[PDB]
Amino acid sequence: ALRYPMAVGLNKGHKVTKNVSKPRHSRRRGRLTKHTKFVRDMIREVCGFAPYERRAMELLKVSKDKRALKFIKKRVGTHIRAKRKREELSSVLAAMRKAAAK
Amino acid sequence: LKVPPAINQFTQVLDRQTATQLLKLAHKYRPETKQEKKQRLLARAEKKAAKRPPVLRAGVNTVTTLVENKKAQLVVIAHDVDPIELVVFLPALCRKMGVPYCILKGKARLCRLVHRKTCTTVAFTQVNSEDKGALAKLVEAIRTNYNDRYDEIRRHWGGNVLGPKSVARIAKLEKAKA
Amino acid sequence: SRDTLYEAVREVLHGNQRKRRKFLETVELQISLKNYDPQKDKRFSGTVRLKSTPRPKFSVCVLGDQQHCDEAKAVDIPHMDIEALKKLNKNKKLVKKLAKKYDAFLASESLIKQIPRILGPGLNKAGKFPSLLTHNENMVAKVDEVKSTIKFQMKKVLCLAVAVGHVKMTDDELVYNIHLAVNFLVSLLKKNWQNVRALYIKSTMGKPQRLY
Amino acid sequence: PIRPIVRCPTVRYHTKVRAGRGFSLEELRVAGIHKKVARTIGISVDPRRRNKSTESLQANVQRLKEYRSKLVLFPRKPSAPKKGDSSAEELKLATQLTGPVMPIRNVFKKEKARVITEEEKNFKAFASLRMARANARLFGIRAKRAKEA
Amino acid sequence: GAYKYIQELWRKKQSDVMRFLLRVRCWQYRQLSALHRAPRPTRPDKARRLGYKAKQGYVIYRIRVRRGGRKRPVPKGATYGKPVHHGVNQLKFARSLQSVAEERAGRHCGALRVLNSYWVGEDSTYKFFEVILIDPFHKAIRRNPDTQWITKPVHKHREMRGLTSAGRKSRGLGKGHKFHHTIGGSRRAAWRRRNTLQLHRYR
RNA sequence: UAGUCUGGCACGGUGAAGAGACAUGAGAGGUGUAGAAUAAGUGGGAGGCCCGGGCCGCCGGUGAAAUACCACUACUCUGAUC
RNA sequence: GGCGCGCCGGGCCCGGGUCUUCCCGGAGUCGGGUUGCUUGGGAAUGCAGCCCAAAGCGGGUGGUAAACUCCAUCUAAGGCU
RNA sequence: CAGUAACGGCGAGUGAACAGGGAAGAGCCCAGCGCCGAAUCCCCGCCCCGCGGCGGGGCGCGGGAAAUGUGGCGUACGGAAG
Repeated sequence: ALRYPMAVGLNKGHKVTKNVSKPRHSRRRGRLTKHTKFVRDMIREVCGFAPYERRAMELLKVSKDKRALKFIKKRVGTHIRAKRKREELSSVLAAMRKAAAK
Repeated sequence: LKVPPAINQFTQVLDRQTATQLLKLAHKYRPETKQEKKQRLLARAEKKAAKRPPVLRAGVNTVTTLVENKKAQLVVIAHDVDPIELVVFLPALCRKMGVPYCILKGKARLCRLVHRKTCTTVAFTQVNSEDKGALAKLVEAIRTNYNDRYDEIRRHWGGNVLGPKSVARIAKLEKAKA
Repeated sequence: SRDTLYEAVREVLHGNQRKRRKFLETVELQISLKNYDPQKDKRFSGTVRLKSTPRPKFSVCVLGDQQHCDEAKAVDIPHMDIEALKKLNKNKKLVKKLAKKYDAFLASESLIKQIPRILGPGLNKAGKFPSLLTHNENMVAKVDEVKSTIKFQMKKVLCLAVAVGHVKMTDDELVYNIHLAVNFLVSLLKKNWQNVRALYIKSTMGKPQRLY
Repeated sequence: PIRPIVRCPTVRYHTKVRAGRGFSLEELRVAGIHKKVARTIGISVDPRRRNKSTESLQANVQRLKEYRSKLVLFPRKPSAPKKGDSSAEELKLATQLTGPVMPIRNVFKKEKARVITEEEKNFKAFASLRMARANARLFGIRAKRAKEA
Repeated sequence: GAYKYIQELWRKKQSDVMRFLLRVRCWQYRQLSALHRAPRPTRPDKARRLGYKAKQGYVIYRIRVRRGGRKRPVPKGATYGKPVHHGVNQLKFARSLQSVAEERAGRHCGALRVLNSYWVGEDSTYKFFEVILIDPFHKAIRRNPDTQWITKPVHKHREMRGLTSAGRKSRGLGKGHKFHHTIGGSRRAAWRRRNTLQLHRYR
């Protein structure tokens, strides 16, 4: 049959052939490059960790993972940051275990 | 106070015998004085109106950028930088990138190599063919001293020494039970 | 349920400086765990699908009323009649003789049932379960189930270990001997909470190599 | 300067056309004017405008081709001309322009009386609306139950 | 470039290095006066960002400001009002302690112009801020065509009219749906417009 | 509501005497009938080892896996700490 | 006072289109908890004190608190006009 | 827009914004990342024109600032080199 472009439903609104471009150079901000990855991993080695990072790390050596999230969350603030923080701390701890055997 | 090894590592300074040999080598590859520059511009006109030498790379930014680039043969650091955050990391950089480094006493002494007051860091980027051997016998005795002791340096807390009359009270209490 | 994930699904490579071998071998994977209860209703089973030529070794067998007498006596089908397997189950308790001479069977096509009385079913609690894939693509139709999905048994060691590859199948083809294996280690993964601790991607002759 | 053609947002108004702020850089690019020359020869430039559609683009490219044809350009030193300038014929006939340059009027298409097709009369436009409404509403849990199924 | 290292090294404040450095510096800073001069910036890298150059005419003052909130200065803690305005203890000052440090630096050094301020350590009863001040009549600044915006009289006492960065943060202005109470110039301009009755001559 | 009393967090450190840890390198370590044998066991395994023979074996003999043949993690004592 | 021809002084000796090859950023700050004020802003619009305090395929916003998930839209904590 | 969405012993009262039409219309710069021998800036002393907004030129192994980073290139609309 014939189907008219309607203003309500799933595929609503005025049909137009859309041109897709590159995004602007503003959209790429907060992307890790090799040179600035280097600097963070150097000053990790110089400094170390915060007394709340070490406490959440020695929670994850004993494998109280839910309590590690709950602790990192009540310290840092919200869920998504505490999720990303634990996912990083566990990868630091797994790299230590890669150094444990060799 | 219980001083951390990143700060404390600047109190393990290069010995007097080596530091004299180092400043004797450093004294030949000076940057030109601001009055030395003009007599080089006197020597322009003989082709114009009618091939650049090795110096010490001065400052922290323009030594840091040629430690990361594999362009430093030996990096000299002053032990007494006024805010220490400027220089704390260059031990780590030079070790990781495989640059031999030494720590000297006196940024005033290291700034008298250049023609200013103070200069925190001073690097050897290149030297000449006849002065290769002096740089070679320096890097030997410096790289065995600093870069290879680095797992030792990193775990070494300075300070935590009580006053002499608090120590002398402890020693009296110690021989009072013997 | 999922304790581990992969993105650097690599680092098998440093192999030739380890393995300087000539003779019959088969490389196997050691992959140690923690937190399993061997006393409870906690199960851990499955058969993890590698279609890329791993090697078990056993007492062979091959079933079926196929074109078997032509095709399947290349590697010797010793086709005993399904009515001459009545001994295997009735010579179980009154007799004391291990009457197998067999450790690996078939699951045939051209017949759509195996034997629906108590001789086909009969293999349900003997281990060595007739399961395999030979039917009507007819690609290899025999050695597919040696070159098969890799089998493990959960017991009183609360550990997983399983074969990966043959002294064959170069290191760009034996990186692919875990690729459709570690994704089924997060797929059919039950309430055995925080299992994995060691992922030792092993070349048998050399050093314990770890991939965590 | 010359302002570009721009659709009003928000369904109430999007059947109209305004004067926009300035010509997008990807309209200048495909029209072949530099973004730092455009402003000096009297073309408004917006560095914020995105181009979702190619008709919104192509209208504003043909806008600049008409403008660059209409534009008379004087010599930077009036006694000695340069290449990209106009002829002395046009320079003496050049005049101050009154009101908005190449003004933006809002024209609609002309649809001739056609014979209504046997299907066109047959189409149930109300039922189509009502069943498009329910397909939009219930779709989410229709996918959920089909996933659980 | 070292400044990238010093930037990231100053972000790891609860490290071994920084928790020591901030402690021995916060010691040192208590043993001088409340408003005194530094010969160079504590944080060279941070002053770089906030608009300092290392030429003559750039001055750094180091101001300590007493921590805590603001209590209502009424005799014998008794406000003569309705129970709403019985607030004495738990009131808070609408400007920040960083902006207070800016306005003391500015008020003292009346002939200089407050550019920016940055945190250099805090205590239990004190916060310490190093404020950048510029001499507008020095020819180094006065003959440089990109820093002679401060040599106009419009930028007299920027800290006190609240044009500085810590000052601006108190006014509650910016673009969008959250800053609808400072449309126009500022909080007052918005109030004035919306309460000004516009009696047209024709009506 | 000022004030006062009380609890928590921050400035706020260092040390010795007295537990569970775990990071972490170890050594002891296991008894179901039943088999000739105190089965901590999986992916192996008819084979590999030391002076060419042996070696431990094979089969059955107990049971859904079984003793020689790379290495691992765990559990109950023990045990050193930058 | 203002402007243009030109005499005349000084400086500056400087463009674009396309591929290949590098680089990319503001921290006791965002953010969260609580308290007080403020708002048309309602499980909290803005501002502030104290405690906790980040990330980089991030972060902010998407007028109802929260989890999972696509999508849109900007690039905060430096400055002039 | 609008006495509207919203706040309010949801009482008395309080109360914006987007879209749209105009008035006006204008855009930019650092730090950072990096390369250019600090290529950058302030001030004294002598000479000449000549400045009731103290400026241009010559001259000086005259003095200082500054590698704890001055100037040139360059900033999210991408930038730089070949």
